[PDB]
Amino acid sequence: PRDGKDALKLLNYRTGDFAMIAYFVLKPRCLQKGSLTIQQVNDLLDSIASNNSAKRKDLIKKSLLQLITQSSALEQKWLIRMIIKDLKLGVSQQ
DNA sequence: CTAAAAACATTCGTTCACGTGAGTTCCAGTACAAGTCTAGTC
Repeated sequence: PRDGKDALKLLNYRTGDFAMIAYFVLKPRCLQKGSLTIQQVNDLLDSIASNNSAKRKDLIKKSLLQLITQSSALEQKWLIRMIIKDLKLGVSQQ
């Protein structure tokens, strides 16, 4: 719902990072075991980037839908963090 | 020549000064993670 609690939590995240909110929202609404390998995720991200550079959003939506439906809550959280490019783990690049 | 007094020798308990080993805990240093780096218009 547009006015539902989940929508308000997702949109109003004080622009507790967005990844945690998405994980909490999707925890009772997604599967428990995914089936997407690293190669498939890389291919989907490559398609998303190539389509963004080509100014096409329908296929981006399709790829995101596939990722959402073929992933669990933790996988979705990590994918969101990767897309935002803010993967924090306590260990630096070095 | 003998007795009294002074001096010396050894032992014992106590206190003080230092040195040295061992066990426990605190702390100052060092390593690392993360954020920031100018401000605006179109």
